Amino acid sequence: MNINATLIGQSVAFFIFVLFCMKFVWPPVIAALQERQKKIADGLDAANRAAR
Amino acid sequence: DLELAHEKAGQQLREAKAQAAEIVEQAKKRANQIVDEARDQARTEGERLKAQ
Repeated sequence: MNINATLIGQSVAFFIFVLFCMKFVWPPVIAALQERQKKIADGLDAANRAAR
Repeated sequence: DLELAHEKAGQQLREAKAQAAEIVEQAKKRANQIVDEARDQARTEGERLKAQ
């Protein structure tokens, strides 16, 4: 077969990699954005709190 | 700086307790003086046993 043989392998692989990453790879790294942003926000709040 | 600010506020706080205590202590000392001067005046006013 010239071109048509790849149609089944990629469809299964994409759906697996997205659901697998969504449950075991993506969540641990994105939490750090909520944290890093809060490290600065707590520092900015401390400046207003000390003056008050 | 926030931790150092709590210590500095702690100096103004203890100074306010001490200064307020001295203001009331001086008032009681002044009150005692007024009564003692009134007793010496009232004792001296007794010249009336001869003067009048």
